[PDB]
Amino acid sequence: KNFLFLRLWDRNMDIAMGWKGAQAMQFGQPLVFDMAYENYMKRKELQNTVSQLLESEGWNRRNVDPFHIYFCNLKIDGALHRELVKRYQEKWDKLLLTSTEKSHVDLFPKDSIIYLTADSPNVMTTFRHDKVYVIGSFVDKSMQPGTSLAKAKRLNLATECLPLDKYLQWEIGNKNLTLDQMIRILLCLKNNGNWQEALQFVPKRKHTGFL
Amino acid sequence: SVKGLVAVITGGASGLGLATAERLVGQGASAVLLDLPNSGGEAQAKKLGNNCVFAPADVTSEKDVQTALALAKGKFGRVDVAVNCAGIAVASKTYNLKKGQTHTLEDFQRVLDVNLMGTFNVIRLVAGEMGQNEPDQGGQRGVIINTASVAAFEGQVGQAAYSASKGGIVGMTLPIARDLAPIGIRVMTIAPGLFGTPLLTSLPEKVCNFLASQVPFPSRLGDPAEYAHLVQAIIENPFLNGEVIRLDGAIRMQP
Amino acid sequence: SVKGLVAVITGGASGLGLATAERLVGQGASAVLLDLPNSGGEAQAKKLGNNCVFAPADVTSEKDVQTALALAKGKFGRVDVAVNCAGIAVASKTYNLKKGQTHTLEDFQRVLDVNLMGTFNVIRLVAGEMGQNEPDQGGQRGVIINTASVAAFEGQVGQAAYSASKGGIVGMTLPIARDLAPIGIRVMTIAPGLFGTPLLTSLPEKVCNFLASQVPFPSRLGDPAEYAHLVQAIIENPFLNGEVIRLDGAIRMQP
Amino acid sequence: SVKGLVAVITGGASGLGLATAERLVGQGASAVLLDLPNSGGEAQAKKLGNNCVFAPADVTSEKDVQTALALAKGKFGRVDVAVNCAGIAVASKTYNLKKGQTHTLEDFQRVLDVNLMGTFNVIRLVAGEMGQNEPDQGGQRGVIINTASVAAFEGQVGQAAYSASKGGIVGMTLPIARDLAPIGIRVMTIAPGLFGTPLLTSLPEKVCNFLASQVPFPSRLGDPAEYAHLVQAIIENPFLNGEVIRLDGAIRMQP
Amino acid sequence: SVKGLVAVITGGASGLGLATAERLVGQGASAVLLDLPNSGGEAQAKKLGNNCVFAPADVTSEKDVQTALALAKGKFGRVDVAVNCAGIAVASKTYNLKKGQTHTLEDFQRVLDVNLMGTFNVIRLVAGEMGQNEPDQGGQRGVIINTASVAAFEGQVGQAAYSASKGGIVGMTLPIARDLAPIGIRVMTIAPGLFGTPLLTSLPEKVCNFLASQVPFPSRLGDPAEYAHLVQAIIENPFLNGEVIRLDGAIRMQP
RNA sequence: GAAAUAUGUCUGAAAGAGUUACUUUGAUAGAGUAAAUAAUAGGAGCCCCCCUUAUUUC
Ligand SMILES: NC(=O)c1ccc[n+]([C@@H]2O[C@H](COP(=O)([O-])OP(=O)(O)OC[C@H]3O[C@@H](n4cnc5c(N)ncnc54)[C@H](O)[C@@H]3O)[C@@H](O)[C@H]2O)c1
Ligand SMILES: NC(=O)c1ccc[n+]([C@@H]2O[C@H](COP(=O)([O-])OP(=O)(O)OC[C@H]3O[C@@H](n4cnc5c(N)ncnc54)[C@H](O)[C@@H]3O)[C@@H](O)[C@H]2O)c1
Ligand SMILES: NC(=O)c1ccc[n+]([C@@H]2O[C@H](COP(=O)([O-])OP(=O)(O)OC[C@H]3O[C@@H](n4cnc5c(N)ncnc54)[C@H](O)[C@@H]3O)[C@@H](O)[C@H]2O)c1
Ligand SMILES: NC(=O)c1ccc[n+]([C@@H]2O[C@H](COP(=O)([O-])OP(=O)(O)OC[C@H]3O[C@@H](n4cnc5c(N)ncnc54)[C@H](O)[C@@H]3O)[C@@H](O)[C@H]2O)c1
Ligand SMILES: Nc1ncnc2c1ncn2[C@@H]1O[C@H](CSCC[C@H](N)C(=O)O)[C@@H](O)[C@H]1O
Repeated sequence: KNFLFLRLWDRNMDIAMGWKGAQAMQFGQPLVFDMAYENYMKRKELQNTVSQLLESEGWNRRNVDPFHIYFCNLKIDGALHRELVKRYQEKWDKLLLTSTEKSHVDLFPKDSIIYLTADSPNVMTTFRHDKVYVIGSFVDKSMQPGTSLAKAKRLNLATECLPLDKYLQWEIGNKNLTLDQMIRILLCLKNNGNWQEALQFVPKRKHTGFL
Repeated sequence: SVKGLVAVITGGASGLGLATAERLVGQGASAVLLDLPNSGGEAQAKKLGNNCVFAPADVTSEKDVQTALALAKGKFGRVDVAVNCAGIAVASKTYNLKKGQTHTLEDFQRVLDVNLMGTFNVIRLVAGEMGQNEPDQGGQRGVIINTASVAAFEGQVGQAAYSASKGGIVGMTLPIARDLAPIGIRVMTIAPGLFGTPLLTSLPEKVCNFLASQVPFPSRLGDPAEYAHLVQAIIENPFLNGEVIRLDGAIRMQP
Repeated sequence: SVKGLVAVITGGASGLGLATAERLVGQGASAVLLDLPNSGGEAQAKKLGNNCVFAPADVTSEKDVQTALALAKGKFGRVDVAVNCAGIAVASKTYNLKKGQTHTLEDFQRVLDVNLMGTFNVIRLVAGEMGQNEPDQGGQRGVIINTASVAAFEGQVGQAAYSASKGGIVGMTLPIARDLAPIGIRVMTIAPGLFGTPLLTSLPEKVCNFLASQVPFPSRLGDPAEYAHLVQAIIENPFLNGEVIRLDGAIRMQP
Repeated sequence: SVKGLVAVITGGASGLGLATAERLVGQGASAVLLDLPNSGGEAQAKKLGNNCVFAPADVTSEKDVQTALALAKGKFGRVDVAVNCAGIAVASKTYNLKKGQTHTLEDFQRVLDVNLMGTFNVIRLVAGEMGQNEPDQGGQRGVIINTASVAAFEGQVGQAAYSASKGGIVGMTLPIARDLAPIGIRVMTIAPGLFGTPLLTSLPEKVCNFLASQVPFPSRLGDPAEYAHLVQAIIENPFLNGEVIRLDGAIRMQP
Repeated sequence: SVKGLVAVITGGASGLGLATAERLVGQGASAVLLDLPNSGGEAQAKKLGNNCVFAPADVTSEKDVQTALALAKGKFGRVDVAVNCAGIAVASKTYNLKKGQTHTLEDFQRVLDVNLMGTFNVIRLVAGEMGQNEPDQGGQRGVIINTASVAAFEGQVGQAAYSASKGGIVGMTLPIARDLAPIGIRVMTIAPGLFGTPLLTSLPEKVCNFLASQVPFPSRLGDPAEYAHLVQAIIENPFLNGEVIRLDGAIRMQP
């Protein structure tokens, strides 16, 4: 038949995602992954954490309005950075995200930072487009409740949690969600999506249905 | 409106030409689909109604286009508009170092013959057939609407021949707009971007979703009805001449 | 169909703006002639009818445009379209060696302020109002049609400031079409050629007749009704975005 | 050969202007860096040699440009070239619905005044000095080379004001090329793409690296020495006039 | 510098190609004049020196260009630059109502084949030949410089086929630049205006004087030496790619 | 003092759909090469009950 374009769609898709991420780095909304929980995580916990960060940044890279992901407090010599570099390889220096050793409090006004943690009492009414959301990268196999909060309060930041029960019938399950799930939820809320659509990324085993 | 206007539409059995013919016939005009014999355009002409006729022709052939124009004149006695929507596409790299593969000359030649030589052949013959029209109030005897592509400006990899033909159309839009100005014929060109026609819809749905996302706004593949609407707007406006209109939704084709 | 659409037309008390307002109001749309207090646009608003109102504003001033937009929102509740037709023309050579006269920076600054700065100010202040709207079936929240000139492509002698402002509009059509693409606001531009309107009163009558004879086809000054027709066609078509359309009649301005 | 010429380079204390001054002085010509007093161009004038001098002036102020041109004439008694490279860049979205933030008009006015109004002020005030020159054997009295951007053709998101100013420069290139044609001054524009100069200090490092990787070939940030080389080539070619040259490396920007 | 480079110049036996060959060989390069067997190019190749060799080839024929490039490799061992200066012109109106005369399709096809198809054939074969070259310090394996005309942008009456071919070259300049970007071949286009070549010298002195008066500056027919200078400047600049340069002296061809 | 479920991408009896990196892809990339995934919250003896961990019924 007659073909208009060469079959080079993967290269073109990656290039377009790069262009969009380059624009987002300038005019996008910051999203922070606070890499400061190296002490708590074990070896396998850190392996997932890195894997979930990879999947999350992949989801945000393909969005229609990508965030500007910040990897704040990412110690250069720590195991988080080591594993991130090992996993990304030559791409770690081409990723369009801000990876910085300075705590998020050093990059944004303290009045525009909300640390997302289920242990917080305040619920996330609506997704605000003038705020920064801090998603503490973590995997709590050995539960240490009030960690992300305790550190959020230590830094003197506001805290919030997703309205999981207000829109779902959780019954029994772990309220904490994987970093990729959280970023997908926040990308669905950032695109005029209602909580019903946003919370569809929760695992089905954790809830019987919506309310 | 366009009531009583007779339009000769090349490539009218599919995609943009078919949409143009549909809109013009539905607005009360007359259409003469001018496509290849095996284009299945007879069914489209039958569906459109009595105001529409089908003439099996090859734009690259002088005799076939002459016969199509003669059929149009016999059926309707007048040609008031021409729409050169007949074209083909070919994607191939000028040279691939890794594969050691070089662009074939036959591909380039046939792309030029269909997209560029056929367009000019139809333009000249329909201009000849439009000189017999009595000038209207404004002295205008007809409107010729070519169809370039945004490639003509920012063609991608592997779009050398297609971009060459479309750029030729864009370049020759104004010389012919001045050639036929004494006659009163108007020559315009439309450079559509990504449009939802059989040229792209046949691609995998992932590819089509990507192409849709590429458009800044509207974030979707173009609607052939929009091309027909632009063609009608060009037909109605007497002061649109010798210009190329990018109907692409702000998309600048990616490298 | 443009029934019910609310259009804010700047410089709508004269020439192209008034023609656009007349055509839009004549088809059910609402109009807000955003014009200078002394332009006598209130009489034109009264003539047009109740659907049209007059906003005395200077586009170079933020407060005046804000007041006009507030008036439009209060009267009609929406701003579904914007037309930037408010501008001035100044003819002055860059440097005249024989007469030892150098273009005054004041004239250049004034021309830019009225044309380019004014158009950008209107665009930026109406983008908010059009973004508070709710997207229709297709995501659109409005359309903006700027008035560049063919002086932005082939400018004549003693036309440096005018060409600078119009080239600025032409260049910034696409960046602004990409800034507002997420919202759904289309941003088009029209580069009219020679049109019969008060802007040509400065030129000598013999020069005007010569220029009108120089248009390839139709060999006459463009009718403002044709500019209004093109504006309406741009509003109707949802796939025309980030593009400049030369409504000049194929005239290319020689030195 | 460019030996013995005198070139007034605005914004010559940094980036492309400094590279042009370096190349011209090394080739033998004189140089007058017409940069801001706080730009630290005096150090560059000392480093370049006795041929080059530093003229502290603001292109947006007529008196400052007049004083700088008078200083150039006093020191070297001739002005054969004028290189307008003085400009600034601003990245701000026209409207940000999500944040409810609209482009400030002061930013647009600042960018326009610095780039477009400044370039025209320099052009008009140096055309007087270049009109006193005795015409060369070919009839040329001087060359004015403006600096534009590919943003003038396709700007990206948050580039409305910069794109407007550069598009104004591009548009007025030809009108001024025709204004000064009788007195033998050639006006040319250069539209660089991405270059490794302090102007990219605002951009994030990863954004700069990505944009550099996105140049088809050479796939890296442009070298200011290449801009200086093209400026010299324009100076040495008497048949280049009223044209914009995209020195971008084939990169076409995207939103 | 251009010392040692091997340049394949098509249509170098006469006109702009001959001027380019003269300048390149004078600077120390090598030249392969690729023109018609009955063109007198053997005498020019003998005159230029041992560095210049004439290869009789028809650009529209793949075999002839392959043989010419093989001869170039045998004599000089490589191809470092290509200059597509071969082309013809035709004067013919699309349709003359008074004379009842229609443009011949043979003339359009012949002009297309010689200009656009010939340029593409040479471009692709030269890309194949130059891919084998080892990348230089900047990674560049060669340069390709096409000749367009201002007919591609501002075409005149009775210039449909020439304008179509030059517009095709302008359109394909960027797609081929992106095709060959990974290899390292730079593709550029030059759009000369009026030049004192046999294409114009053979005309009567009256029309030549008129044309010399038409150009705003320099008020003369272009000097082929200036085309050669621009070609050398393009060869020397490593960051000029995928761009069209109008070397026409600010003349905009009137209808 | 007794009872519960308790899948770090999701779904699950192995497996399927997803994730990351590199392939300039001739129309099946509808894919290859390499990362990540092979004790179901942490560990033990042998699916089976044992303590701890986050919830929840008297
Ligand atoms: N589809 C797009 O997105 C797109 C974008 C830009 C430009 N274009 C151009 O728009 C035009 C419209 O085509 P389309 O998109 O509808 O594709 P299409 O294949 O549906 O339409 C092309 C039509 O041309 C006819 N045709 C082909 N060769 C012919 C010949 N030699 N003689 C007579 N008829 C012939 C075909 O039978 C068909 O009816 C084409 O020239 C296309 O290249 C298309
Ligand atoms: N007249 C032509 O043929 C022609 C050709 C090309 C472009 N244009 C452009 O088209 C537009 C239409 O102008 P026209 O031809 O109708 O001339 P016009 O003078 O009739 O229209 C210009 C209008 O702008 C208004 N205006 C000027 N400054 C204003 C300000 N600060 N605030 C508010 N209103 C202001 C005037 O009052 C007037 O109503 C102008 O921008 C003109 O430059 C005109
Ligand atoms: N940097 C790029 O890649 C790029 C691309 C396209 C265009 N440009 C244009 O090239 C020009 C050179 O910029 P650059 O890249 O060298 O960055 P730069 O900041 O080094 O150059 C700007 C220069 O202009 C001077 N300047 C600024 N405002 C001035 C004023 N009001 N009066 C006098 N001097 C003033 C500055 O002191 C500085 O020397 C700018 O006009 C820029 O817009 C640059
Ligand atoms: N003369 C101008 O002012 C002007 C302006 C714009 C563009 N051009 C283009 O510049 C180019 C140079 O033309 P010129 O002005 O030197 O005139 P010219 O006639 O001297 O150059 C044409 C050359 O091409 C050769 N040639 C023609 N057909 C050939 C073929 N099939 N195979 C091989 N060689 C062939 C001829 O033998 C001749 O040497 C042409 O392509 C022309 O279209 C010229
Ligand atoms: N229900 C919820 N509400 C808000 N943030 C949540 C959440 N579930 C997960 N997150 C986010 O996802 C991250 C990984 S979950 C790890 C939770 C751990 N207890 C802690 O101290 O944070 C959390 O740190 C938090 O940023």
